[PDB]
Amino acid sequence: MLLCYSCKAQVSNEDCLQVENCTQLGEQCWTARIRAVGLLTVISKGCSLNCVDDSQDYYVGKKNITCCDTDLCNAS
Repeated sequence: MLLCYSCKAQVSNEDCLQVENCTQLGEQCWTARIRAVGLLTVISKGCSLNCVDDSQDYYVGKKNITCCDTDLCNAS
């Protein structure tokens, strides 16, 4: 089992400090960054098998998802 943070629809990093362990080994974690024309910025992360090393075909524009196979890789 891999350990990664878990903060959906969050804009405050100070609050994004909830580390949770995944279900089973093999699953990968990813971090999404949302930054609109304004200043507001959200942060999301997930954990599953379906995690493309690089999301270029989709998940782009405003929200970019970055895959990673490291413990607490979605810490930042």
